[PDB]
Amino acid sequence: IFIYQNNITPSANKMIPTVSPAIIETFQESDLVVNITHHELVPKHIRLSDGEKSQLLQRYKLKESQLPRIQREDPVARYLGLKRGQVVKIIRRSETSGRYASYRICL
Amino acid sequence: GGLRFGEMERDCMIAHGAAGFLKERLMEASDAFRVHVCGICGLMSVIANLKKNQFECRSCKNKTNIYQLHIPYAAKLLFQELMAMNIAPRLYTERSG
Amino acid sequence: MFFLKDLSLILTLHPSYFGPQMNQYLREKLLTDVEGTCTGQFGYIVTVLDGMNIDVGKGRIIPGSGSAEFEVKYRAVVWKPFKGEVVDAIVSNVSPIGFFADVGPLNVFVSTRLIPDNLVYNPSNSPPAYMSNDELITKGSKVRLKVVGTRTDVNEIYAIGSIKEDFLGAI
Amino acid sequence: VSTSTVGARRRRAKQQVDDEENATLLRLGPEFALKQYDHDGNEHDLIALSLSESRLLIREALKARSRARNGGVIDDDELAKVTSGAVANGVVKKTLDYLNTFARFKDEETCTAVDQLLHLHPFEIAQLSSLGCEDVDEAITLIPSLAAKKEVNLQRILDELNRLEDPY
Amino acid sequence: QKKAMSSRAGVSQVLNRYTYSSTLSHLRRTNTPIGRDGKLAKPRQLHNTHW
Amino acid sequence: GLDGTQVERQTIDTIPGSDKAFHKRYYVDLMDEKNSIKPDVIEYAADILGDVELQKELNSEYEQLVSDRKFLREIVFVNGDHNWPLPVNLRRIIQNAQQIFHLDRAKASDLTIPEIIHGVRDLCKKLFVLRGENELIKEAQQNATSLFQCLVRARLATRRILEEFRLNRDAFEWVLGTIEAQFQRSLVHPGEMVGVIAAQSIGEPATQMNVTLGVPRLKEILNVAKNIK
Amino acid sequence: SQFPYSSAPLRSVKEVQFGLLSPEEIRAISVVKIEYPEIMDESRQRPREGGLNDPKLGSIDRNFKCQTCGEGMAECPGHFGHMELAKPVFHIGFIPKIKKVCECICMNCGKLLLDETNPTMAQAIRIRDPKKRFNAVWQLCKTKMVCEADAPKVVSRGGCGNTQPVVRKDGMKLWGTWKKSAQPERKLLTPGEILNVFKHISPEDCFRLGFNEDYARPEWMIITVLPVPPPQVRPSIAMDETTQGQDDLTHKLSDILKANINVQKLEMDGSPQHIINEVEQLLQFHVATYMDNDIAGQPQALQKSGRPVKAIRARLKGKEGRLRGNLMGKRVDFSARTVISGDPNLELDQVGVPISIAKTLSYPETVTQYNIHRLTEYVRNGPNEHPGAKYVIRDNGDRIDLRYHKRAGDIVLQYGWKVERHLMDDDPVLFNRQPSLHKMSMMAHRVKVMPYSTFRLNLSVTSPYNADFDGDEMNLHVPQSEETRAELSQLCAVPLQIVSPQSNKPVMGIVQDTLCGVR
Amino acid sequence: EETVEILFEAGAAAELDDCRGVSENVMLGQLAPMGTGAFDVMIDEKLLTSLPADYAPT
Amino acid sequence: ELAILKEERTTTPYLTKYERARILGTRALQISMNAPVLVDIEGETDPLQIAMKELSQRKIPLVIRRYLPDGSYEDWGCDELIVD
RNA sequence: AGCAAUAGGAGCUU
DNA sequence: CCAAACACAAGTGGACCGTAAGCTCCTATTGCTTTAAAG
DNA sequence: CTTTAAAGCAAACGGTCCACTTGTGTTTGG
Ligand SMILES: [Mg+2]
Ligand SMILES: [Zn+2]
Ligand SMILES: [Zn+2]
Repeated sequence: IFIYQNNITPSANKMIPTVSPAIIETFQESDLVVNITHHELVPKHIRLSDGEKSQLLQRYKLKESQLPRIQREDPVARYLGLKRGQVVKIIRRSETSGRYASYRICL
Repeated sequence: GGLRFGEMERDCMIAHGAAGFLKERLMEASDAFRVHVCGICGLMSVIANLKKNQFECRSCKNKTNIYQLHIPYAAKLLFQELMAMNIAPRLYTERSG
Repeated sequence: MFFLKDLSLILTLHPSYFGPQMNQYLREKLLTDVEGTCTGQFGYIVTVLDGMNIDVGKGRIIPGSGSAEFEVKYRAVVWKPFKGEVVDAIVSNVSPIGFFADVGPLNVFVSTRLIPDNLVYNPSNSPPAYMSNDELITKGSKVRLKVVGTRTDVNEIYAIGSIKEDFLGAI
Repeated sequence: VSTSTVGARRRRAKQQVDDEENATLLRLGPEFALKQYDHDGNEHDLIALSLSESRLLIREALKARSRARNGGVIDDDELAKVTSGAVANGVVKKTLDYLNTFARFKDEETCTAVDQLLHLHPFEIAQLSSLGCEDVDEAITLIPSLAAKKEVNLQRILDELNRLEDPY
Repeated sequence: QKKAMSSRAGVSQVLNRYTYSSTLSHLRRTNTPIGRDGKLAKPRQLHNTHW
Repeated sequence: GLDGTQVERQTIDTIPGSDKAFHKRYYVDLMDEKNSIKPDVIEYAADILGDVELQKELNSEYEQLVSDRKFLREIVFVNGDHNWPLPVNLRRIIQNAQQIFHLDRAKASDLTIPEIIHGVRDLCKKLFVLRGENELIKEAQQNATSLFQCLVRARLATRRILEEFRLNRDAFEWVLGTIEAQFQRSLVHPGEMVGVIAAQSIGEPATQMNVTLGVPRLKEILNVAKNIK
Repeated sequence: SQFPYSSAPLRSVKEVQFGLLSPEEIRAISVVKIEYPEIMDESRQRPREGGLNDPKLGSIDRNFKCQTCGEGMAECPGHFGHMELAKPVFHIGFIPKIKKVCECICMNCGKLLLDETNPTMAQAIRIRDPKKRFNAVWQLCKTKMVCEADAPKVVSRGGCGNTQPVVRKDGMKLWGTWKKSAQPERKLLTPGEILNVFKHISPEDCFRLGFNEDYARPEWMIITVLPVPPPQVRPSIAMDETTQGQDDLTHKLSDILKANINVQKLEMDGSPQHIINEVEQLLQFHVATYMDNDIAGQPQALQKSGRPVKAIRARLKGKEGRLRGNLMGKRVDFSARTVISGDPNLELDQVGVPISIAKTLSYPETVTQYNIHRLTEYVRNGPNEHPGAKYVIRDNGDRIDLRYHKRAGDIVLQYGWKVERHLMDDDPVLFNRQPSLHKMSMMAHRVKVMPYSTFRLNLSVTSPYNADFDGDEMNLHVPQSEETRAELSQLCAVPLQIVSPQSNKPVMGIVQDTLCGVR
Repeated sequence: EETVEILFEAGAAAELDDCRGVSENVMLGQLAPMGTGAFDVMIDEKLLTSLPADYAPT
Repeated sequence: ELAILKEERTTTPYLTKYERARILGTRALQISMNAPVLVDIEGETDPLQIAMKELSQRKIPLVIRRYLPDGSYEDWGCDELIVD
């Protein structure tokens, strides 16, 4: 994780994905001042494991492309270090049922 | 004349879940037609002689794999206009992938 | 030549026939319908292996008509000729312009120009037949004859052979 | 109407000259693919039946359907009768008499023996059980494809075949 | 006649003779050719100067 | 998982009030003589006092009620609102049960506490929005009916059932069976065109309608705008 | 059952596969080559074969049959011809994509400007969607201005090394600017040269840009032979009992034929290069406006009445076009309309139907052994008395009109036959007021036959319809089968819509005098 | 919307339409996989074979 | 292949409104086509009402095949689904 | 046993 | 370690497509004019 | 000298998309 101050120029940015097998993510300090997962409108995201993702797909008789989706650049996917194909589980308030579990897959 | 069963009437029938009634309004109460398609090329280029019981798609040189379809006459006319603009709509009666 | 062929036949059943021994009625309908028919894509359907034990499955009611559709899948035996394949036969007819030989369900006729020239026809022999010195073609004979043509007519097909080639003709 | 596992065969832009039949050159048509399928879509080897297996199968099916018609209670000219329709009876009678006029293997025992011995392309496999041949010449000239395979064995296989061939 | 498009329509109308007052009103009618292509509700409004 | 014609506004009784009011409505004590069931309502009144193998079940019930109170107050309805649209109307069920079985004359009730507790527990484990032995199926099923279970447990509490509604065993079994069947009737049917119904349900009110509101604001929302008025 | 027997099995469309039509298949499916412009022979009775009214194209007359299929007007679909063009022309609906492919590919050797060597394109190839893949390859490959012969020892990728032009669009003419090395010589790209360049694209190259080998080949976006639609798509009409004008498409095809022949009068004699371009461009413009007469920045193909030509695109779009005017909604039989009235004495799910409408509309009731007496009474009653019947349908489709039949007493009803009896009490009919804003604006009612030609409604159902009785009219739709009767009565019936899902409250109440009176 | 442009793009890219939607089944006059058309109705044999033997096909 | 075994059937055990409507329509059409009637016909002649009587007595011989979004399906005879 | 099309204009009920 | 020219990134101007539903009536127009050929 | 048929000829404001302009960064090579 490479926390920077002002800007990461696109020329420098291109080296980020070409450094396999390591992973480099960057955040700007201004963005990190508030932790957004503590916000009341942001429910708790929990990345699933591979076995649990397989269980989720089989329980619903689903393909990966038939799930609601989340961008890798989503602030909470960025905050969680989500890689492509990983599924978060989002438990949230429900005024009709009390509790509701949502799942989104990463683009 | 007849009364128009417009788009919002179709929306209301869809909300009601009455699929058979919608199909019956749009087909048997209106321009229902019968066409023959080629089982190979899926174009309505089948030459049919019903009294001699003989069929042929001359492009595909086919005389055995030919199917009939009941479709709105407006749908047949739409496909023929698309063919007139070089677009080929191919109606296939079975899924492959 | 005979091939074992998996084939199907979609059918339509009236609601009036919806009784307790329906499936056997459809089995009898299949047996009457298919035992004898020709199709240009398969050949000739002589019999059906295990006829009484075909599975009709569950039929679907067509919306708007009320008649049932069945995909009665089964494995049968079909007989189809191919050009350039050798097929045995027995002669049926005789004529100055050639003779007819029954092949499988069909009857094959060979023309005069496609016959070894040592064979000579005779309208006056008792019995009337083609002859030669050391070759004979009379009624009841066997003929190992090649097929060199097959036109596909939907109901009845016909194959025209040629006995002009070596190892062929009277046997 | 009459259809089978052969389904779409959809139209690619290009055609193929290799579509005409020539039984001398292993070209049979797009209905007898080198790997068949069954009624469950599962893969299955092509079937090319000799006269013996087919005769046994047809006799078996006819007598099974007769016992089924009878509630559970000998000759082709009679055994072909099980069908429905005069044309049906005629075609099956002609086919059965053709089978009994050229059936060198007149039993299940020798059919099983040749099945074991033979199991190579099923076409020629069945044609060897169908076409009696004295030596290598008849096979390699009437069936011109045995040349370019370099596994012939026709000599001894044909010897044992004509040995197992019953009298007539 | 050959420029029917780009020409004003409905400038002449069949005189309404259903009743007498309908005729008297039709003879005193007015039309602003703004057109219905446009949802500006301002020119449709009764205005003070209309008094 | 419910069809939108089948739900009616109902009060969730564990949400409102002070802790003292909550305690007085719902908490029972077996050893304590005064704060127990009023003796003049049940047949088995004298057998109740002093027991322990039943005060355990009463404490489990009260702790489940406190769990529901905390859940609804802190997660679901943080602002205190307790009147929400929900499936089967239980006031009407209770009043119908009173009418059919003639709950007058304040008769000695033959409805034991353990039978009440186990009846409500079984009912809470009988409301099927999703069927299947899978584990995500079980989790989704329990998340689906959490609010409705909160309602059913806030209403069918032991003190309330025995004192305020005075149901006997027959009325109790009838209320439970009716809750099963009417909840099974409140479910949406597979095949519903909920998208067309929702589109019409949203569009029709628009025909009757310095913060921007009404039709221009709805147009801004649906025509997702990078800038708004 | 109103279709004559055909031996093919009837099935329904599960998959639609769009795509272009190749010239080979266009020639193949045709039935007659079209070359003579003039409509009639010489104004001479069964016009010139090889013209736009060749009987091979099909029949549009009631007492004449199709010379191609031998079927009546009812069954003959119409048959396509073809009309070879002297020069190839652009398909008007594909010029932008022709431009984008021209920008992407090497215009000399038919190869992609960049390979899988460059990892950006090596990953842009990896998109499954044809459109996203095409966009991701075009947005990178459009800027390299050469077909490099070496992939970035000397290893050759097979490229050529010719520079790339800056493509631009001015109307229907594709300009390509070659900036040599100063003066960039800008030349016109004709449809034929682009067609030749496009034929050279290899199958795998074709796959990378997102096209298809079997269905959509990039050169089939250039027209070289034109299909001629049957006269069904462009039928003539009769104005005053003896006169006929051809449809717009027919005159447009005639103009195209004139243009084609004028093109074939220039490459046969003197043509000083300022007539070849003019006439070929006339052909291009006629072909373009035959398909799309709404092209920006040019005049429209006009009629001698001053109106523009009704192009096919204009045929297909809009509220009144094919899709929304004939497919999403259409006019239907077995419907009625009249003013509505209120009736305090009707039940909630009852509608009062005028006698005249009850006799004009009909329901087909299959004859069975539980309703044969009643149906024979209806047959005897006739189509002028209620309850009667209008038609008897025999088991093969033959209609027995009971008006002109003088011997109505001598009809015995067979089993399985069908009688199209009158509208009767308790028949479920769909009843509807526009606009139909929600599912409760169109509901199924039980019929009660009444005099006095208005429709009668119980007054509590006027709220879901938003109706009142000061001029309103409402529509009535009669279901023509038992499946639709059951669907109406079990899903759309008035009692079933009392509670709405919009706000989980009732929509029908007590109104408008019963409320005041009950207070 | 954009009917002609969308159809041209579908032609130029060889789109395959799976015919699972509502409008698509509407324009072809077929039963939509919707409401009453979201299932199929088969013929049950186990219940049928209980009928009296005289109600049979002849 | 796509059929589901009668033990792992995870759909509702209750006949839905659409299934009931279509089943009644189809049965009515069948009886109106001179199909045999399983119930005892006492008074009524309308095929739809006869179909309703048969449906209530669980004597309608039809099967609902409930397609899942992935193409698989479950089979339920009408007599084993519960009708309200 | 067979009753044109396209336009414009004025209106009806929301 | 620093100079530089061209590889590489956005900001910006100005193209198209669409605008409730259903219904009724009446009225007008459906190519016209000029030149050439044949009787 | 007149009539019929065929061919030719006129003068409303918003927003997604596409790449040319404006601008910043690299990293060879001294
Ligand atoms: Mg009104
Ligand atoms: Zn074809
Ligand atoms: Zn090149």
